[PDB]
Amino acid sequence: KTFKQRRTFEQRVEDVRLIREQHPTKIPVIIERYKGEKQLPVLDKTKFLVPDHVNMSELIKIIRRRLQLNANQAFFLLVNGHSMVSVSTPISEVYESEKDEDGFLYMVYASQETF
Ligand SMILES: Cc1nsc(N(C)CC(N)=O)c1C#N
Ligand SMILES: [Cl-]
Repeated sequence: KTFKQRRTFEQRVEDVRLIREQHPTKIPVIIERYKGEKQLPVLDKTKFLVPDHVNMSELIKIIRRRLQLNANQAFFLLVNGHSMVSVSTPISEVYESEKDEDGFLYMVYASQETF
């Protein structure tokens, strides 16, 4: 079901290396709904190429737009399994500290803070 379950470690590593070659200014992001999630819809895709200058606050706005949320629906985004310390950090900086060993940046969203 999950991205990591669908693709071999070798396949995930090779895909990140191709994004490096073909979209060298983009961060490779996996964005998945919490397996428990009742309220929020599923995204149309899993793998996103994020411009490396956008900060986490803007990425949250981007995902809220893509999910077509309204103003009062709650949305919580985990990065690398945990809460974001700050939304002001450029994703280039978040990537260097929070990247997976495969080279993807993993995010999960839910309508509750309690995942
Ligand atoms: C480490 C690394 N990052 S990008 C890359 N490319 C372009 C593909 C490849 N497998 O040669 C490598 C390697 N090595
Ligand atoms: Cl690019």
